[PDB]
Amino acid sequence: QIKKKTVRERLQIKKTELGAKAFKDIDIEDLEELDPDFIMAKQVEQL
Amino acid sequence: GALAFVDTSDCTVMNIAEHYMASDVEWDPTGRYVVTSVSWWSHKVDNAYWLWTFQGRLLQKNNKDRFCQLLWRPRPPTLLSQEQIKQIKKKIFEQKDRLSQSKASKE
Repeated sequence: QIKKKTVRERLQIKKTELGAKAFKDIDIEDLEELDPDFIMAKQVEQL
Repeated sequence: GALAFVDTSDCTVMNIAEHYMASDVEWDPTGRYVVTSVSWWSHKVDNAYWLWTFQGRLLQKNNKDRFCQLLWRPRPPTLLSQEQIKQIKKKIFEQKDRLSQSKASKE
């Protein structure tokens, strides 16, 4: 009951939510790797 | 000095080039350089010349004392046509220019 009370006051669900948020942030960063390549590609195809 | 590049389709704020000495910003008549440079009698000696390229690559490194400006000496009326821009509206044919530069940069 005390462990359930401590988890409820703090909020496995929070760790999964933090992992999902980290995965979403990582997915945005990988798209930035494509885009910074593409913005460099935009420089290259222009020049 | 706080620089930023505003690109098109889509509109973004993507980059910041750092300039501590620069006072004025003007671009080239080709489309090749937009330069942010320094003036002697309007601010202190912090001097640099840092022009802004689009890709984040460095466009200038120079410090020559009491410099006031650097801007494009202009070119003629071009009298261009839409057919030459249509060929640039086609890596596909623009493959040779990087490889010829690679032979010139060999040691």
